[PDB]
Amino acid sequence: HHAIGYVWNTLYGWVDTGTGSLAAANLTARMQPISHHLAHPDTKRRFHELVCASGQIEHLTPIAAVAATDADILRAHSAAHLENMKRVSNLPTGGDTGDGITMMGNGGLEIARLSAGGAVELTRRVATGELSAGYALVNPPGHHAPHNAAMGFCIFNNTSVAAGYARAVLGMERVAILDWDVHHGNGTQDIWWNDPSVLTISLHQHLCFPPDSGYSTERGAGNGHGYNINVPLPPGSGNAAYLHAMDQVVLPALRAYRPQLIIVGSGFDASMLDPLARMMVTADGFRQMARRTIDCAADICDGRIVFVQEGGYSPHYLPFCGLAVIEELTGVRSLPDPYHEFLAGMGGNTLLDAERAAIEEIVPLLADIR
Amino acid sequence: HHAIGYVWNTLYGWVDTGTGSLAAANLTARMQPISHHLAHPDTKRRFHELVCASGQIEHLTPIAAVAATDADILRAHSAAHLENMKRVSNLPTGGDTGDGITMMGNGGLEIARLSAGGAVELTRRVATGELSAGYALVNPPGHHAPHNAAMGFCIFNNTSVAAGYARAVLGMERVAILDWDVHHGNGTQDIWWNDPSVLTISLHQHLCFPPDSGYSTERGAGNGHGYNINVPLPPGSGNAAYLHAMDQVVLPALRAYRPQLIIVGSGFDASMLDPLARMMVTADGFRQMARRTIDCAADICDGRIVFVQEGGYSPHYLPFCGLAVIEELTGVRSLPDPYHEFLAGMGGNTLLDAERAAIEEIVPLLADIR
Amino acid sequence: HHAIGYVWNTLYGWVDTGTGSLAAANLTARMQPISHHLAHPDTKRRFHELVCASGQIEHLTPIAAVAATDADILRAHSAAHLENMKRVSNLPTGGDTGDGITMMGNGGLEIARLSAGGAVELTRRVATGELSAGYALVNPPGHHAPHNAAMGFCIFNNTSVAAGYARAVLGMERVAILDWDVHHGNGTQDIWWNDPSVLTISLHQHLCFPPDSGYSTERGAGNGHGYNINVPLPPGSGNAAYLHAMDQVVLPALRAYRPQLIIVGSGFDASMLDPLARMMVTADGFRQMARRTIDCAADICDGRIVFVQEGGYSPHYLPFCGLAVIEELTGVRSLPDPYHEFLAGMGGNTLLDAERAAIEEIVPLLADIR
Amino acid sequence: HHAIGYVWNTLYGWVDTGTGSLAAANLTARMQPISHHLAHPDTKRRFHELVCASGQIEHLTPIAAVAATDADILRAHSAAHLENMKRVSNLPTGGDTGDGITMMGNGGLEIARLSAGGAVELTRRVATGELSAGYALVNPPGHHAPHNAAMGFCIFNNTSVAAGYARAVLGMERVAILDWDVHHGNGTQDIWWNDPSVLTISLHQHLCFPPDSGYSTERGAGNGHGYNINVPLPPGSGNAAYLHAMDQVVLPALRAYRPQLIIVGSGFDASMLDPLARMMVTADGFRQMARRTIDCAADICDGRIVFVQEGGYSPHYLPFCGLAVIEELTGVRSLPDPYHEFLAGMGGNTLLDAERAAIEEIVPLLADIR
Ligand SMILES: Cc1nn(C)c(C)c1/N=N/c1ccc(/C=C/C(=O)NO)cc1
Ligand SMILES: Cc1nn(C)c(C)c1/N=N/c1ccc(/C=C/C(=O)NO)cc1
Ligand SMILES: Cc1nn(C)c(C)c1/N=N/c1ccc(/C=C/C(=O)NO)cc1
Ligand SMILES: Cc1nn(C)c(C)c1/N=N/c1ccc(/C=C/C(=O)NO)cc1
Ligand SMILES: [K+]
Ligand SMILES: [K+]
Ligand SMILES: [K+]
Ligand SMILES: [K+]
Ligand SMILES: [K+]
Ligand SMILES: [K+]
Ligand SMILES: [K+]
Ligand SMILES: [K+]
Ligand SMILES: [Zn+2]
Ligand SMILES: [Zn+2]
Ligand SMILES: [Zn+2]
Ligand SMILES: [Zn+2]
Repeated sequence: HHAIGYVWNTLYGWVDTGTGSLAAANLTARMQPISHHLAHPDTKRRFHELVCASGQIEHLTPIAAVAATDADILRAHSAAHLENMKRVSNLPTGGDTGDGITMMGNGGLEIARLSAGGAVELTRRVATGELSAGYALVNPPGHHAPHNAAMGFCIFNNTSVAAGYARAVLGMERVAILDWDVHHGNGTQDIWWNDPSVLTISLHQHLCFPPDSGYSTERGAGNGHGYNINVPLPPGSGNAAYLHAMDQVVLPALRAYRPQLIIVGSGFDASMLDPLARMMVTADGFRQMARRTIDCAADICDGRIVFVQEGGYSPHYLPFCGLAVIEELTGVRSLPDPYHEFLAGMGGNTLLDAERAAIEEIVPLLADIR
Repeated sequence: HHAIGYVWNTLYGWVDTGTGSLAAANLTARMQPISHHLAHPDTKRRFHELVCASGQIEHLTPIAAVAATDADILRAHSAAHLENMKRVSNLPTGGDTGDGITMMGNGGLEIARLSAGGAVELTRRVATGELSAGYALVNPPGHHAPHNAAMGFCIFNNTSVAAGYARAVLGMERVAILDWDVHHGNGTQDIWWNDPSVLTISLHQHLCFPPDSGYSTERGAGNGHGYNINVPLPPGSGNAAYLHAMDQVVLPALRAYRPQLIIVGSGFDASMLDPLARMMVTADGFRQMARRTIDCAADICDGRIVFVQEGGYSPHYLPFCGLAVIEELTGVRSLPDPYHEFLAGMGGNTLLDAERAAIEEIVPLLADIR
Repeated sequence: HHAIGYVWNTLYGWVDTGTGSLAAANLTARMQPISHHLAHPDTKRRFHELVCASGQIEHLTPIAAVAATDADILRAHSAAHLENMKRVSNLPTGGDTGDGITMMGNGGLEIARLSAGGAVELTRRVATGELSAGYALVNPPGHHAPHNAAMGFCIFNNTSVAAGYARAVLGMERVAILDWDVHHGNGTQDIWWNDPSVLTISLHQHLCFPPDSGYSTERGAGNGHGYNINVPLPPGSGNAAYLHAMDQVVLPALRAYRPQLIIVGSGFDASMLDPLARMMVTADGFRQMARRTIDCAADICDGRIVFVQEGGYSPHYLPFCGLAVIEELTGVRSLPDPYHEFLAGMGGNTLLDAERAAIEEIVPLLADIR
Repeated sequence: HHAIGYVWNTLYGWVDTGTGSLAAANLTARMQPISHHLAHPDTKRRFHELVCASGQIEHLTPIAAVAATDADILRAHSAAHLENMKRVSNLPTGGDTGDGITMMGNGGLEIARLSAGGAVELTRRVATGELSAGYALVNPPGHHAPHNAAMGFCIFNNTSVAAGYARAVLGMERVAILDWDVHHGNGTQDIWWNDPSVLTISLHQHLCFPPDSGYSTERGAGNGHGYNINVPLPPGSGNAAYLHAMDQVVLPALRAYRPQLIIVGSGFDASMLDPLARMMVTADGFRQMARRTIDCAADICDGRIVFVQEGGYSPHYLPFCGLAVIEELTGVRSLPDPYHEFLAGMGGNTLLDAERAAIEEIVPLLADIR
């Protein structure tokens, strides 16, 4: 069976990231206002528009997002957090979600629900066999939000809401979340820390964000011990490092675990041109990562694979990274990466000793995935 | 003596970088138009506005840019190149300067002259002793433009026009250009390739831009052999690498050479948040680099040091990198880097073996600087 | 029958309006570059996104644009004009279409075809009875482009291509084009000047654009004499003037003519907040204009009415003006105009003597519509 | 004597107008966020940059803004209002100043002081005879702010702070404020309502903003009765109406009153391309208005005239309207209005009966100015 779901909702493009760069604009600090916050929604909107203008949309089955219910959110998060998000969204303007950085407008909860709900909807339709696989191009992102908070531009942990749904509603015994956003998926790690029924894997730049998080020694606890896998990589890591990590750690971990569904936290902030990390992945790197993961799903869980958008901050280049992943799902490879030659000469295509050793640190942990 | 020159001209902020991201927008390639090209002038304008709003401007002596004459430009470039820039600027709209990327509007030559002329003016006033040092916050940048072309957003090689002026007009026997823009200063290298009277030093990310350029083996030719020094560094290099390069190579090179004037090609594209390179320098790193270089000038050439803006593409963070350099010139350290704590945990502050070895490759070349 | 067609194509939002305000940026004239040209595609894209986010899209039947063929374009335009547009679009960076203002990128002809083609495809589906009515939210606009040229941001005359198709392909004897864009539809007037089989009506601000065009004395020629109707209105005209014009001139003209299809050139540049005209129409005014025209179509041509987007330059307010028209097509009135109270106190709601007299100048021309 | 003062402060360009269009962005109302609020500071910054790039700055004497003190503000406003602005600015992310529209960031009071202070500092230097006249290009604007509130984007009433200073500190008996911003100067009217020592004149579009304000019957009270003059004009009024108003009402009022200083509230929102009003004034119209008013000052108060920026919302055209006024102060007429021919054919250059009659309503009030 072949039918590829695609979720975009207009409101994903309407997320109000404010007038600051990262934190808010700040006169006393002389942080001048700017039109486009680093996380501004235009970056992901440009990905969507390229999906359409490239003609990939003709090969996709558009899937409507359905708002995550309170019950949906509560499988990933605390009632206190949900209540707090209702509270801040109910406030006449809106407010600070808690961390002095992640902000939500009046009614911004509507978009957070549609983002988590997009992941849930696609998960449902893939799990049932209506669809063979899909891509949920959601916004706001999810992977930093732990059980009890919003964090790092993330209100709810979209992939964990989807996993929680696959577990509780669809009765899946084993789900895997593979997160290749360049930042550590600390939220996802936190949510499933004590839980072996969701294998949580994060490839990331070591200590990029959050600080003091994502070490290889963070392995879960209790019955969940061994079912969280962090793959911290050095700044400057490129396609060779990322593919070595896939071949040596990620794919073996998935094969050992035998998930019934694979959810990919699909960020493109590891790209060669991203401002918010120092990695060197190209569109062709993301293509190969996607191909490998989709083929793994075909081998072990009847092709059941759901990509969910996480971060990525190059409005110029992210659309082509994203499109490459979409093309691997559809099998219609109809547009070149126009940056390919320009970026290919910059490097990242040789596995450096330091990169190899960082990856090899994780291989002995594979034996504890029962 | 203490009086610090500062050059900003309104037109530096009016450079038309077009509607593309890097190359032009391109419908057949599905490269969607965007408001801010990567090189858009707002990044450097925000630096200027911070110089003003921080109160640093009160400690600076504002210096008017004076348009570089044909004679000024001809000390760095060919008559053919100048003529070609007149031609493309004279064209009813403007056009492609030659490389399919570096574009100039009708009348855009006016800004190119004022940019090179800003560097010249400041060089004159520092060399005479009217000023002790300065910063020319110019735009468009210069260091990629070789003798016979425009390249990499550079129309004229501003620091080489300034050096050419110090040589031919002021009669200096020895000038040094230290380029710490993250990209290789191939233009500057080309211009002075056969010439020992201008020592050309470039610290850069190896093969970032241009491709196949900036190797340690590129050392000049003829009488100039030994008077070009490339310090290619690996992606991910941070403050520890950059300061080791300063201490082991740059400062010893300058001391060996005994220039009568130091010109710094001062880019901030090595910053932790730059999209166009993969380096990890913070505002505090640039501060220490500037402090070291200014102190070296004080020791060897009566404090005669002229900073000239090159690249840097983070409108968020570049202003604070720049301000740190301005503060080292003025000695008035009145504003924190508000990103300091956020970026300090990401790393780059330990000298990695690979970084150390890349730097040590250049140390044996120091003996050939007579 | 009730089924409402809606045409949006991603590329409508990708039209490259450049870096100028109206004409190009110009250094010698000191016209500083700006991110958003007055005609920037975001204004119409925001209308589309509101159609979606409001939930109106759920009550619409989305219709794919199909590229206008050469044969389609030739029913409205000269082979020389078509050839010239192919030429300018084929040029490496595109070029000037002829008038020193209307520019097209490399491949920009693709968007011009999809814009005219969107109008054609909706016309076909309404005429055939598949749909009862629709709105083609196209870009670039059309009504300034006469038979032999591009003009006023218009490459092809979309409504005249659609009328030409209804005439030649669908065999309609009588088609009406009602143009309420605030600028004179000089292109449409020119194309059908000698032709009584397309009644052309233009309500506009007198002499707003083009200059020296849109006088009441411009009435067609030969067999077409009496089948062009200009309704020039004074600056400051609001809802009362526009509705008086509809009731006294427009609707009687349509009833006299008995078209088999009504095409509306639907601009919103007559809005209270438009920079490019001085009129005072509110979303409620456009609503009433749309209601009247749709009801007229129901009375005289079996409800066959096709709206085709023309101008409008308020990204803030145009979406609400547009949405009001969409709501009158769907009959689902689910969102208020949030500017209603703010704009309603500004006036325009009383028929001034000068406005009344301007309208009454046209009423004696109604008797010559046979 | 001839020396023309000019006030620009970097922070005038840093006013955070937020992410809405006019009111804040609003998800439930489906008011999508936008990069440039209507009142965004770029419009005035572009005027400043044109003053520089045109070379007018070379003929001006740059004057540093000095922050308005509490004592300065209290000559125009209540202690409650000042205290409230301190409060809202002291709040962690700032807040709503009272009217649900006029917002101020944390520390935004700094800019409000520098704006009122810029007007004061220029007034001082002109009154004292150091300067003959000047232009204070301030932001935020002032004329809507009455004694006890912020309103219509205005935190403090800059011209009334300057008048209060001329009265109390410089001991002037009679000051005139002439406000040609297109909106009614209700704040200024309120502040001096009972006071004959400040003649307050407002030319505006009738009922544009505020609603139900600016009628000819609003004439002051007590000893101030007859010393407030409103000239409400109809939508569509252009150069002919504005110049007739100057010749019939404004200039005679000033001659009758014999002020010792004229302060002009200089908005350009009456321009032909402004989104926030429906008037037809061109740069040449503003030029003639400025020429007349400066010549009047020369005749009656030793040339003592201070222009203070109010509104204006066309980033495209406002700079040229502003430059024309600057050119009349300097007497150096070195740049054309590049929109002149394009806008001159649109009209406004004939005095319509309705415009004439609106103006003539005010002429009998001239006899009560003693
Ligand atoms: C802390 C802190 N303090 N300040 C002052 C600032 C400006 C801080 N940055 N927070 C950040 C910055 C970036 C991210 C990116 C997340 C992502 O891409 N996820 O996948 C998250 C949080
Ligand atoms: C080649 C090529 N081909 N294409 C298609 C593209 C998009 C190309 N990029 N060119 C570039 C890109 C970046 C720079 C930065 C320079 C700098 O920061 N200097 O200090 C220069 C040239
Ligand atoms: C001519 C000319 N010459 N110059 C110098 C300039 C600045 C010119 N304006 N061109 C324009 C300006 C506006 C429109 C609006 C069209 C619309 O809304 N259509 O319905 C069209 C052409
Ligand atoms: C009230 C209100 N309510 N609502 C709902 C809205 C959208 C409101 N507009 N406020 C405004 C709108 C424009 C101005 C222009 C001022 C200027 O040019 N000064 O000279 C001031 C206030
Ligand atoms: K787990
Ligand atoms: K990750
Ligand atoms: K050399
Ligand atoms: K360099
Ligand atoms: K006709
Ligand atoms: K019209
Ligand atoms: K008064
Ligand atoms: K006024
Ligand atoms: Zn991320
Ligand atoms: Zn660079
Ligand atoms: Zn129009
Ligand atoms: Zn105003």
